[PDB]
Amino acid sequence: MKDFSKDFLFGVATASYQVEGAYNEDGRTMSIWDTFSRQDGKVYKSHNGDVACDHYHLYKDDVKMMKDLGIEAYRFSIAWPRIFPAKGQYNPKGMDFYKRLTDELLKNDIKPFATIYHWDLPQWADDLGGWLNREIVEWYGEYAEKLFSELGGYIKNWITLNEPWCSSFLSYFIGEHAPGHKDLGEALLVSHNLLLSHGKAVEIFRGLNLDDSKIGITLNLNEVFPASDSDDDKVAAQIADGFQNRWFLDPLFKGKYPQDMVEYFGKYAKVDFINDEDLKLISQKLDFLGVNYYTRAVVQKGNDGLLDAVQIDPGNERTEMGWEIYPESLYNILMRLKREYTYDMPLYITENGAAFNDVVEDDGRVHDEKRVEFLKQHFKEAKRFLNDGGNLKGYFVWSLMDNFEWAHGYSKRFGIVYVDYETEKRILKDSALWYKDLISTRTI
Ligand code: NA
Ligand code: NA
Ligand code: NA
Repeated sequence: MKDFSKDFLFGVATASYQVEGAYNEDGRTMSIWDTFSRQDGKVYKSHNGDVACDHYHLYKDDVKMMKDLGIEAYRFSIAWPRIFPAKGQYNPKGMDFYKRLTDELLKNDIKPFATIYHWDLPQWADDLGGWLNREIVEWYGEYAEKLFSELGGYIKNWITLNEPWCSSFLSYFIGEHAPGHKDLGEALLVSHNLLLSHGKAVEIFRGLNLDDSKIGITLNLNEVFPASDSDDDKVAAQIADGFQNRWFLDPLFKGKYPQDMVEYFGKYAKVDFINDEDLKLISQKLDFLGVNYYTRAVVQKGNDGLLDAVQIDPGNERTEMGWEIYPESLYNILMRLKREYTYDMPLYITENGAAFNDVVEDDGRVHDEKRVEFLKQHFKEAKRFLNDGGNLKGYFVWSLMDNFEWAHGYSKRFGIVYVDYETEKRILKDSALWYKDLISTRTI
């Protein structure tokens, strides 16, 4: 038979600011990431996404490249600053790009999966307070409603937000991502307004009753292991798990923030944004959950400070991000969702992949055998989850191509296709050739 059914979706994923370029063309105005990458010290070597992979101009070649690999589904994001470059000011020229992109996908038998928000908030919205201003729920709803109405005939699979943990905690508490604040109370409120905005889009979507169309959200999830069996490390792992995973899983799928984290965060910041009406909107039923999985964490108790767990190096192989290669946690997280949160609801892996030190050798090839083995190990866990009764509907490799990796700039390469940025040439890596064979044979 087939390890992966004919209906299982083998996909690849990108995001608008990471690949498109054309940052000032056809009416697009700045996003928070255009602004952030221009602030000294925020992004590696002051890299930015002015040009990136030039996918805005090269999309037809890129779709042909996906067709020739046999890609069945393509996850991309839609740039809010192209669609509403000013508050309340719709830009048809921006919408026209996503129509010609998705028309090209459909004509090449590739199913579009569209992420509505993948971090490129319009600068005009941030200047009005951004995700800290509860009015953003209405601005985001207007934006999502316009996408559903204009693109509903092109796109049948919608993702409201990508990785709200990054847009809240990494952007407003840790400060690594745009807009780069460092205040726990802000990050908590932002996390709530993100989830409420997701809820507004789901409410709008259900009211439109679009035929054969599905909506979900994408979360980056990990698995947290205590470094030892001590009570100290058990509490440390519980906090780390609540910080990364349960803070978003619980309001979405239980209609309640995790009470141990509410009490823990409440010692350090306000948690008064919580109320019944908002949690009802936040927890509306979804059609699927998208899982972004990369690695686990092994943690031991720190200094009893705020979120200060010591990161333990268990001595195993890692990527160029420093992330442990630990494929069993993909299976463990999918099973955890099946047993604790999503039950029989469809799951997609909406990102999994790895950054390695890729070089084009004298033969013109990129022999990225570490990425081949990485993807092989993780697709084997996906197969094991399926064979154990898990409802996995597809798997999107991060990424189709090397691109702008946020605060790391272009210094981390995640593609199965190599991009020579000087010429914008695409070179299939050995991982792409391996993936092409997996899709064709459906055997691993
Ligand atoms: Na860009
Ligand atoms: Na810059
Ligand atoms: Na749901």
